[PDB]
Amino acid sequence: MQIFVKTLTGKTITLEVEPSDTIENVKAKIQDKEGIAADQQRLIFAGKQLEDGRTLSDYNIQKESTLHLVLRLR
Ligand SMILES: [Zn+2]
Ligand SMILES: [Zn+2]
Ligand SMILES: [Zn+2]
Repeated sequence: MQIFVKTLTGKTITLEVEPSDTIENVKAKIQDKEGIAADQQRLIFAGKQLEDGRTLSDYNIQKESTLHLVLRLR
């Protein structure tokens, strides 16, 4: 499926993922796309904070869903 990731700079990233791809897998893809370390990434979907070890389907994230990227710089 295809999902979108909106960032703090206003950009919209398009990613190709499988239903069971983990949040950590998605962060790795975002790191390649935007050059933002995966360990500093925090994703949100429908007001839910997404956990690294869970999958997209675990959060009912479907085709064309929009996720938000926020950061943790410590
Ligand atoms: Zn596969
Ligand atoms: Zn994958
Ligand atoms: Zn939103």
